[PDB]
Amino acid sequence: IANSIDILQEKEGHLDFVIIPHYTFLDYYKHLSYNSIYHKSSTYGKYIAVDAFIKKINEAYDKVKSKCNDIKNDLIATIKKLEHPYDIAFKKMMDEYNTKKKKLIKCIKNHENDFNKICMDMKNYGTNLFEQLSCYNNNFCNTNGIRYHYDEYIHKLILSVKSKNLNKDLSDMTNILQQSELLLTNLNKKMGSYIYIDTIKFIHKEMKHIFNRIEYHTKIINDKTKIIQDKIKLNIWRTFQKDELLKRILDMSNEYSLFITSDHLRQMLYNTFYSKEKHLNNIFHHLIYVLQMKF
Amino acid sequence: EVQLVESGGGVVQPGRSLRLSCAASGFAFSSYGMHWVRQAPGKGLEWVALIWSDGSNKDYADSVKGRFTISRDNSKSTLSLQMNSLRAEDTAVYYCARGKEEYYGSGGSDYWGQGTLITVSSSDIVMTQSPSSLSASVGDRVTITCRASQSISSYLHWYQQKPGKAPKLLIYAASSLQSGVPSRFSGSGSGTDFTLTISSLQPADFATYYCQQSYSTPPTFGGGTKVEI
Repeated sequence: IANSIDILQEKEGHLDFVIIPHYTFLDYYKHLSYNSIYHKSSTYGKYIAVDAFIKKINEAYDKVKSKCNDIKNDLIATIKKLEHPYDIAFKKMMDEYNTKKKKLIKCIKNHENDFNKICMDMKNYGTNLFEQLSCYNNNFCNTNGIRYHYDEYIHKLILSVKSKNLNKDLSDMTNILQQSELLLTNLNKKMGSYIYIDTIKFIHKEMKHIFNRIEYHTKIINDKTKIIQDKIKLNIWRTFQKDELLKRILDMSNEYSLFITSDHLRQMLYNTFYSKEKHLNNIFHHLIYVLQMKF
Repeated sequence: EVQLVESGGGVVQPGRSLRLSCAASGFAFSSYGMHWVRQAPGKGLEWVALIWSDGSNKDYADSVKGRFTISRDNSKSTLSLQMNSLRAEDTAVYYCARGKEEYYGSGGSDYWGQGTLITVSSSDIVMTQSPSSLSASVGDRVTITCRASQSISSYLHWYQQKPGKAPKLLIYAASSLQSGVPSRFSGSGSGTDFTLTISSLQPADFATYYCQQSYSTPPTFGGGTKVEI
């Protein structure tokens, strides 16, 4: 359902949506599909078919995505008229935006039933893999699936986030939005109404949202970083009862899938944020050009 | 400072219901798993139920299954136990204790509440504590033994239940001294056999003493070791 859909324009000519509870739902079974095959070395040979099934699923889900493409291209088209209002009083094509934006969310909820069929196929596949899990005695279950899988598929993702300063990344994006406001203040003052002073206001505000979506996803990134790093130490280098092992691997597939969601989206949002920052620079220069001319 | 004040206890006609609650103060409640452990009259420590820090997972003792229900409200910092279908076996002092380890409440119990009394008006690992009763004089090196029915690797913790007061943790990993516990107390062991060593018994009469495994699902306790001076 809506309120949980993210818009992404990493490129100038690119726009894609993402249903956050779907990417997390799919990522969750992506983990316990792997955790349930690396548990005992007798079963690693299944990765080829597991990778193969995730590909089949990611294709069926994106066939459903490509149905709304027609409405997508309308909005990509609407934006470009606002981006560079070259060849065009303003709220005329500006309102055409909000309605085509909302016609596409309406389009997704149309196939919301079609997305669930692809989702449960990931759960049904994930389940029949994790249920077949067995130990030699059920009293001493080995944390070898958990150990390998984290070190390989997850550890890298954690390491990268530790290296960067996701708080200076935010603190820098803010300085960009604040100086744009100060200069757009000086420009709307110096000349008054002009269609491009309204495109600067549009993008500036549009970028203010992408920042708030970034500020929020890095907060989940910060929390799931300490938790996954803390929790992991208690689920490896030991043996559990089988009913406790299955429990601990689900708690993991949860921390993972929620961390992976907020990391994957934060990158595309940073991508979109700085993609809109470029457009905002072109306009800014064109205005400075227009202004000095009058003098 | 920490505090787990419990409430909700009293006399109950057999077969009815009663709700028990716990008031958490002094720590990040949201990060800790909680446990309810009872002590029937004169008998030892029987674990009732546990819940994870996020309240997602929660497990019970075999006897109370289908009757009791644990829950927590992280905002108010509240833990509760809804006891239904009360049998005469549920007569006990009910302790609300905090798990040592975050999220899972594994590896023992940091702090304990005083406990609230319930009076009804009518597989799992087995710990075998060696000396049931023991009478020494001041200064004696004292030793108690705990035998586990299954190899539990260093997941052994020792507790000190003074006369009519909430248990207190002394050793967490098989040999790990809790800060504030004097030098004297020491533990050792692995797999199946573990032992606690009170060198130089000090005058604080140490009352009864219980061990606890935390490797498998129901964290089993041994019977006690009453220590007289």
